[PDB]
Amino acid sequence: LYNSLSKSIIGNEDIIKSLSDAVVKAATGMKDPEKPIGTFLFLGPTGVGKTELAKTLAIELFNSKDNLIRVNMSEFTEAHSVSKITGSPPGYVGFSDSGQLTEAVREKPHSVVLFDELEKAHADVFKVLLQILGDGYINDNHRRNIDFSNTIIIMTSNLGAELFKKKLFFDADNSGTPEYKRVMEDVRLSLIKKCKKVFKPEFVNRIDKIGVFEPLNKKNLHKIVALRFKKLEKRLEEKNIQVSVSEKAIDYIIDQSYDPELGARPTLIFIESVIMTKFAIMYLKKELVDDMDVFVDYNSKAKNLVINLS
Amino acid sequence: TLYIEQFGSNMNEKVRNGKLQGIYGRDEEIRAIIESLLRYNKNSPVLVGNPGTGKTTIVEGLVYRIEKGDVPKELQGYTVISLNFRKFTSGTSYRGEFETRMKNIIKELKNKKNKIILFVDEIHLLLGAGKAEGGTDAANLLKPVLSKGEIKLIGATTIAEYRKFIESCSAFERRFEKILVEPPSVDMTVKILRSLKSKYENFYGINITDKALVAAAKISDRFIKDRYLPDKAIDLLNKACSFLQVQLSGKPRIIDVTERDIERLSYEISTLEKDVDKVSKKKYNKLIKEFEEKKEQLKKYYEEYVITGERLKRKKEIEKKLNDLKELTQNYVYSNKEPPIELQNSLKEAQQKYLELYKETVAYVEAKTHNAMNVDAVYQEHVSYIYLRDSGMPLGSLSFESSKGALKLYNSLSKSIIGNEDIIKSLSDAVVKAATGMKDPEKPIGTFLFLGPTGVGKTELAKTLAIELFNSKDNLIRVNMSEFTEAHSVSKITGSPPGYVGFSDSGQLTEAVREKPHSVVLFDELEKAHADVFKVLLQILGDGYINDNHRRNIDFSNTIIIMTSNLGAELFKKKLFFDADNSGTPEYKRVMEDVRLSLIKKCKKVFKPEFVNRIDKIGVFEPLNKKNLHKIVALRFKKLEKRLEEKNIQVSVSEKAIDYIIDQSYDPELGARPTLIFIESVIMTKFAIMYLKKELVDDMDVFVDYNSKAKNLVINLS
Amino acid sequence: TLYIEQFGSNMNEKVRNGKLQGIYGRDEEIRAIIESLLRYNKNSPVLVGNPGTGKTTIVEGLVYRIEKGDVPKELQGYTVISLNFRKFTSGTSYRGEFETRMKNIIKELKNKKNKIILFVDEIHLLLGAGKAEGGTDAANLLKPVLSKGEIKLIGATTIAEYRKFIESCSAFERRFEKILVEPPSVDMTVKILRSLKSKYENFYGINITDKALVAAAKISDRFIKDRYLPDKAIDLLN
Amino acid sequence: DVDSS
Ligand SMILES: Nc1ncnc2c1ncn2[C@@H]1O[C@H](COP(=O)(O)OP(=O)(O)OP(O)(O)=S)[C@@H](O)[C@H]1O
Ligand SMILES: Nc1ncnc2c1ncn2[C@@H]1O[C@H](COP(=O)(O)OP(=O)(O)OP(O)(O)=S)[C@@H](O)[C@H]1O
Ligand SMILES: Nc1ncnc2c1ncn2[C@@H]1O[C@H](COP(=O)(O)OP(=O)(O)OP(O)(O)=S)[C@@H](O)[C@H]1O
Ligand SMILES: Nc1ncnc2c1ncn2[C@@H]1O[C@H](COP(=O)(O)OP(=O)(O)OP(O)(O)=S)[C@@H](O)[C@H]1O
Repeated sequence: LYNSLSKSIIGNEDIIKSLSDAVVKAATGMKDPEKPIGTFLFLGPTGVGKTELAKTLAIELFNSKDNLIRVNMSEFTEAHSVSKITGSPPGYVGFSDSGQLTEAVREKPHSVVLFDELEKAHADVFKVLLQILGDGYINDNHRRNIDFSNTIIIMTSNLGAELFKKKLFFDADNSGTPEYKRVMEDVRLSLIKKCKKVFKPEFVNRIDKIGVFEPLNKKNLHKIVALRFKKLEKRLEEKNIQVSVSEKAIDYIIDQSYDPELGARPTLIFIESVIMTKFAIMYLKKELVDDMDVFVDYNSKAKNLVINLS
Repeated sequence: TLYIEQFGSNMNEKVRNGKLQGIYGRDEEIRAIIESLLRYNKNSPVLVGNPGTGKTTIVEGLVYRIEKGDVPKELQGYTVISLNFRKFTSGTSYRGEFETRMKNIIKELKNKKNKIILFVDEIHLLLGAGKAEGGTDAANLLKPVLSKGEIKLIGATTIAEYRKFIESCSAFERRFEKILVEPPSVDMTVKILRSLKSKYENFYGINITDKALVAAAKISDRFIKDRYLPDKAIDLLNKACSFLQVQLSGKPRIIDVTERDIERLSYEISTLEKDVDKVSKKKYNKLIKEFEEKKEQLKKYYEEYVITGERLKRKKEIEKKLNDLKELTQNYVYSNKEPPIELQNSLKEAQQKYLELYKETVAYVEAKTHNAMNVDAVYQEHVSYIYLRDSGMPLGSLSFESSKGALKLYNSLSKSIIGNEDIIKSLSDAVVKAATGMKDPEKPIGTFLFLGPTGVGKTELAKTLAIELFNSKDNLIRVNMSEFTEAHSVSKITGSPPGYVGFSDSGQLTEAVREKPHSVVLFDELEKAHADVFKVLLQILGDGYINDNHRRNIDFSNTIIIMTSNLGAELFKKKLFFDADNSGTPEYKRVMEDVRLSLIKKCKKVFKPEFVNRIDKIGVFEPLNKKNLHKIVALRFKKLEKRLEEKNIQVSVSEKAIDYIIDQSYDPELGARPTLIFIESVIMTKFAIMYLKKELVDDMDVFVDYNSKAKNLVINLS
Repeated sequence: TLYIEQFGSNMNEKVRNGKLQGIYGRDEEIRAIIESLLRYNKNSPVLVGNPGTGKTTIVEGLVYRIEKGDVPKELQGYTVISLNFRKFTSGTSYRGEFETRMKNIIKELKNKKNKIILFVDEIHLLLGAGKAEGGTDAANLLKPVLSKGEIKLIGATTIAEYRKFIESCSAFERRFEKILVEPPSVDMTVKILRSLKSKYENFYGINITDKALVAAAKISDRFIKDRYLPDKAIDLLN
Repeated sequence: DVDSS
């Protein structure tokens, strides 16, 4: 797992060293009997890969995208949104199913449970979540016991990002030295102290490992763009259009649209809105055979060019 | 012979007759049943799974392995019988009769010499059967004897039926073993469709390209969420093969539509001409021109039916002769020679002639998109046609003219929308991602944000878009974001959670998207909305997977997300933008880009920074110049004719008369509204009062022209 | 002569009698049913759509095309039966009568020598029929058959009834095929109303000016939002 | 200036 995740995502190897090691307890079977395997709480700036760690666990631990249970925490901002989890109590509408979450966990008892945007919720959903992280013992409408054992629980939230020591570590950290790295420990401790004041300090007791994502470096983001072009034939596999890209053209994509505060979502849009759209408008007019060898290359004359072969 | 054999049906005989021939391998699922049947205690598995995943096809596949002998010999020779309730419950009329029906069934199943393993279709129906006023349930009779091992049983229920009906009687559960039928994991479903090709090629007679087989998997599975995988992937080929039989045994679809329409338009000529000459002269002369030109389109259509008819038969001629002489001439390869002269003379043309006829078809499919005439081959364009029809895109826009209208979008948008040309290229390119099929899955197309001062036409780009991309006003799913000032109004989006009023309906925004998955969604004013509403949409911009009251996934793929919002009313300068916009300078280019960089910074404060990166293109509309507003006023008079079609009063205006309308009410601080107030409250009045008093006959053309002397407008009436 | 004619009313006799005479059919709509009426497995389209938007009109337009012959040569001669839920409740004397009532129907549906095709008015219903204390779910009696093509069937319900009842089962839903009926996009409704003059002129003795027809549509379009469109333009003319 | 011309 530690080699598979590093090929799939270019994240912090510290979080992966903790995440993959918790999975080792599942295969050995030496683990907490009534506590879930590897509770986590991911933090960092927007745009960095807090969810796709939890998304590739559906791809590697289970090889099934539907086995991920993406619970969108953002729809729980109303205080009475507790009743989607445990279901409606008896005498009301919707008592037949156990709930929107608990019927899903009973259907697939081995899943990475994903809580995207944990911050964007009322404090009442936090109250039920204390049961799930401490025990498997959440109860249903009919008081069916559930086992959240054998289920990794990964929640992510956006807190920080104003506390996260802005431009000093975004704009100036284009290289990772021990001089820059001493800041991250000082920010990580203030993130945990911020987690006490909003996330009700007993949550920190259940969470096994509070990972914190660093913002993407230019050397870090250079590998991520190479992964997107490897995924770019996956939408073109039905069309059989191979798209290889030289490294210097990848450097032109980064240097034109690097935004370290935004987690390099502008780099991903710059692919989808410029080089993908030119791949898209060239397919409309009759310049693309269904089999075309495509090699993007930067000619060092302030112009990208797309080399085509049949 | 046996007493249960007339009840239901014998599944084993249908495998012998070939009705149930063949199954694809789900061998880990199949062997789990055989081991449960060989257990000491209960011998009753239940196939729990999703409704579409082929739970019965395991058992339909299990009987094929019994009679052909692919079982261990301890299970060799058993016969399998189904039990429908149409035959099972017919004897429940008299009071002590159904128990005698149950008694003889147990007496045959307990026999070891009678080698029968029983199958029922849905066990949750069997619980409520035979409940007479003096009699027990059929399930409660089976409970003491299903614990005993001699009664072999196989059954299948769906998960929602198993949690509601079996779990209500927990003692009935423990007699049964779960074996989870799983969804078939799309990369395996491609191998399922390739296994089934020869069965469809015999029933339909239609060649199926492997291009369509992958398109029957990836387009069916990832784009539709209910009706789990093989009930989607097999279904489109079930519709692809049915679609081409009607175009072969009958006429092709274009000729079928046009022949019906010309018979109807000729009926309308009989309606208008008999009436008195009036306002209907204009529509009658419109329909006569429509009647002839559509009739002349037939003459090239029949030509296309004959030419592709010649292309189809000429390909069919070589498939009869040389395709069979290629294959059957495989005999005596060893020594009586397989490669001498004349054996290859015909093999040489089999690559030349057949592939040239192949490329004439493929070029004809990309030209005539979904309605290719005389084509025996299924294609991706046929599979997408069925997907686009059942998903609900309206019949005359943007996909039925595939890969041809996406180029013409930017030209068409300008007439509807003159100004602000840079943003319109991004709206055009987003559809270019849609029309080609090249886009990110689970990412919504075109998450645009439209900032600007009032009246620069921010929602106009969106009102005209549904008229342009879809030719339907109803596809513009507008939601009034200005309604969401309250924090507690969030539940209008996703709906009320269970245990509250209105759970039976879903969210008011999301219930329309299930009805119209191909739609251009609005959000009218994110400027005036509470921050908790932004928490919920945050989901819709990064993923399409917003959830409902019932946690049904919603497809916000193929949904353009236009979000107009203001973030102005200060910060867009009263003297460096509004008043100075007429003087065309490159000094525009350090002031517009300057004020834009604060607006994205403003989105970090009022909105969240998670909106700053997920929004694709933050367009900022330029305040209106004279030259653009000269044509925006000219548009209104084009729209004024549409309001006057019922009265047949054509309206026209000179360009000098437009300028006086501009010079009286030009305020860039508003822009384009007080000009229309000057049109609709001043010029429109004498279009109105000259009708009440009889200065306007119903057939009068009007040409407004500025006098440029007497200083007053003149109204030219003919 | 059919047993099913006793309970389901026969749509095919109305076009021969002239109860319906000429239908402004929706050409791209009706042929989707014919393509669903030939199928290896499903053979059961349903007309999901709106309360006032012509659901019966498509199937009355289908029988007008079958009885005259415009359909492909496979589907020629097929009989269409509109079921009457007033006549399904006539059974169930004490117990087991409805199973005699059900088995006699399905046996004629299995015969290809019988040309019969069911048309349910609303599959909103069929879930409550035959459910007594010992009842066994009339809709679930159809479940072992509908996977195979033994029953040709047409349905027509609204979207709200499709969501509140048909999706509640989730296994009864998968056999049916949604064929989305759309509101007819005003320009066609003028072509609808002009095809409806000759019946309305003779029924009233009253001439209808064509200027009133576009006035009957356009006033009905925007100025009344609910009660979807073909209910409005037909009634405000009528 | 109403002109019928
Ligand atoms: N360390 C990383 N390794 C690999 N891909 C990454 C990494 N960081 C970011 N990405 C990519 O950037 C995007 C990150 O998506 P996510 O940030 O996980 O979505 P998200 O976590 O909900 O974002 P936020 O922070 O909550 S707004 C995806 O396209 C990833 O592939
Ligand atoms: N592996 C497969 N091989 C062949 N046909 C399959 C396979 N999986 C599914 N099908 C087809 O898809 C349908 C699956 O049937 P089922 O899911 O069993 O529905 P069912 O038979 O009505 O039982 P229910 O409705 O699920 S309780 C049938 O029409 C099969 O022909
Ligand atoms: N570029 C344009 N093309 C066509 N019509 C336009 C344009 N700009 C403005 N208009 C017209 O001016 C009005 C613009 O309406 P809108 O501004 O879109 O309403 P709105 O977008 O909610 O306005 P704001 O900016 O939010 S206060 C309509 O009457 C349009 O016809
Ligand atoms: N295209 C058309 N051609 C002829 N008549 C039509 C057409 N559209 C609508 N009508 C008439 O308008 C009425 C509309 O019928 P429907 O909308 O099908 O209502 P219904 O038949 O009661 O089914 P519901 O209530 O919508 S589930 C019919 O009685 C038709 O006579």
